[PDB]
Amino acid sequence: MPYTWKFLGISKQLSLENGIAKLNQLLNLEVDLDIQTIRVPSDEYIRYEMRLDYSKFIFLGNSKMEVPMFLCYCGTDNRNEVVLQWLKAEYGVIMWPIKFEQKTMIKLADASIVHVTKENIEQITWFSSKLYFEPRQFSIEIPRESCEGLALGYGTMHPYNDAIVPYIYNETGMAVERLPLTSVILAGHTKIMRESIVTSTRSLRNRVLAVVLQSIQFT
Repeated sequence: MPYTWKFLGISKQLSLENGIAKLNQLLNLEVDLDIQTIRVPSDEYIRYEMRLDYSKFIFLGNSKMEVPMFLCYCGTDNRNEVVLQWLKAEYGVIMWPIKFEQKTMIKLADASIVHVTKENIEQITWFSSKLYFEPRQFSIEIPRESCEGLALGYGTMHPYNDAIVPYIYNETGMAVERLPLTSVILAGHTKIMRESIVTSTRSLRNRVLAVVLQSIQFT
């Protein structure tokens, strides 16, 4: 699974359109910038995407929220740090690494598979689900099919939190909420850890970005 994403909170909402030419002349490249207003049914976000020349930056902003924006990136390129420092210098923002608490990791898991269609209908792309724990180590795995049945047995928009985790407690006596979760793995799709997210394709779901931005809010 090729793409490891890191996350930085940003102290101010940035309009990258305004600063981009400076970044181009600094890197000697013509950076590709894409700007999209997105809606995540439940609010509305501004999403920037930035491709250099496998190095990629994604930004999610919301004017209504106290922490208005964060960015994430993937790739191991030398120039990632150039972009970060450039951001700090050009905009005087304060940027900090984001770490996901356990409850957040479960939400990110839900956000990775759940989505809503045009006619406002819940859909879920199910994958085999592995939870790792480190008290020395062990893991529990639920194949795709039982996930799917367990979920349709329930009402959803939070299948891991409303179906899978309770089914685990109710059928095995293991309380996921009481154990030291280290990662959630959705086979062929995504790996959610405390300090990063790994993906199989070169992007993160919009709902996942939304959940990140909401998790870094101060109270």
